[PDB]
Amino acid sequence: MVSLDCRNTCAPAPASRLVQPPCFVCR
Amino acid sequence: MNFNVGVDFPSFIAWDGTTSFPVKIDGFNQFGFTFKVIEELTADVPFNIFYHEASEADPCVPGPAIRVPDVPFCDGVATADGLATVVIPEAVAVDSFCAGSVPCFNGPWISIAPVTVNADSAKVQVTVTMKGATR
Amino acid sequence: MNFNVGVDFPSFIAWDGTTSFPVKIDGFNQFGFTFKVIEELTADVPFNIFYHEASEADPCVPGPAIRVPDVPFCDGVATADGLATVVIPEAVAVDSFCAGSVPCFNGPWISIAPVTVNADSAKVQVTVTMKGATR
Amino acid sequence: MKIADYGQLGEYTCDAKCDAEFGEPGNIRHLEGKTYDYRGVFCFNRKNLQEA
Amino acid sequence: MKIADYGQLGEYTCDAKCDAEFGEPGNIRHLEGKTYDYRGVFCFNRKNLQEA
Amino acid sequence: AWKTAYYAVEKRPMFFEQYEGGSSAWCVKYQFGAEDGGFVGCCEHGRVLRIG
Repeated sequence: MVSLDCRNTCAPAPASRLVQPPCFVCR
Repeated sequence: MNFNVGVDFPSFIAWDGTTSFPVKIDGFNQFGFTFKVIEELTADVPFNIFYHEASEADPCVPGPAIRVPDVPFCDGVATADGLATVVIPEAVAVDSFCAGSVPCFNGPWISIAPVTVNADSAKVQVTVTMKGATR
Repeated sequence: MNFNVGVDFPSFIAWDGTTSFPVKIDGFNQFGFTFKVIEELTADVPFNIFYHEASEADPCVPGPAIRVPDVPFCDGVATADGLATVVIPEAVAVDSFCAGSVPCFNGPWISIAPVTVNADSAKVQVTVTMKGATR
Repeated sequence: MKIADYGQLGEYTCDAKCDAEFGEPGNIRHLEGKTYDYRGVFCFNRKNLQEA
Repeated sequence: MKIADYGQLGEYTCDAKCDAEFGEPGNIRHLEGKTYDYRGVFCFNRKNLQEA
Repeated sequence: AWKTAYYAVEKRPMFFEQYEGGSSAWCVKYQFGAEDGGFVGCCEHGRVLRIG
């Protein structure tokens, strides 16, 4: 039994998860 | 300013993906492993931890491998067979690393090797680091 | 007690004996090399130290190799051509290790490889140790 | 020090029973930084500097 | 205590007469509540806890 | 119009006690708990909106 500790990643996001904004509300 | 960290915290290879290497921890008083993944995994890969003892033929050569025993903490329960194991999960990204260490010392030599040698095992690397020295 | 040093001082493989691996020093603020032998040498083996920049087509991949320049110390002289280099002497026994580091950081990735790929270079192992992180 | 994560401790329990159960732990980690320096030089002539 | 409702009491009456008549009554009720409890446990090791 | 639609009640603050039943000379075990409650007041002092 051993508990592993892991970092999320060496870089915060090597490919930054740039995402589209929420679509605009209806007319 | 940069330091000569290798003077105080030396690092030794333990599993290069094809072969294991016994690591002598007698001169130091703490240590710990470090796992890195170089490719996408296909399934969970478990690891076994062993320790050796000085051989009779030479007092500076490890003997056969003896499997490390478990040591339950104040919370939780003992393993099914009471022997230490390490499991690298499926979700580990190629750009991340893990860390873990044993609670007890046992003999003056240690080693680590996968349960099964397959294409999945070749995608992992293991290294050992040392704390301050005693000599 | 055992402290699980790998959390604070991760170590990575750099030259397993048949291949060189770039190591990302960007996320940490200090580092240093560690050399170890596994079999007796026959002549001094020199090593070259590089640094890599971010790849143009993909920011998350290292670029081409660039030789590290030398910085003269406070009281000494530069090398023959101002480039950093290392040599492992003959007297090193199998049960010994050598440590050393560069004075300046330069690029975010670092690398190391022997000048020649003869049979002597395959008998050496190199790894990089990192000091406390900053993220 | 950076507090990576708090744990989950305790829960709403019936008042009729006399025991309680363990939670799960958090995660606290250690960080460091360093400092950089700015440097330069400039020169003068004493006569012009004093007679101006 | 909870006041269900007030009654309808009183009225406008001529000043020339000497008597008055009854209204109707209200309603008032009584309520109760109870308290719940939150519980848990955690563990430590004396040496590490003291020497950290 | 809260402060009349809903009420919140607390009884005692959190308390921590050491447990001798599992506390060796080389270990410790801690116990904790707290109590509280709440009860809706006037039903007429609030409305809710929903899709249809």
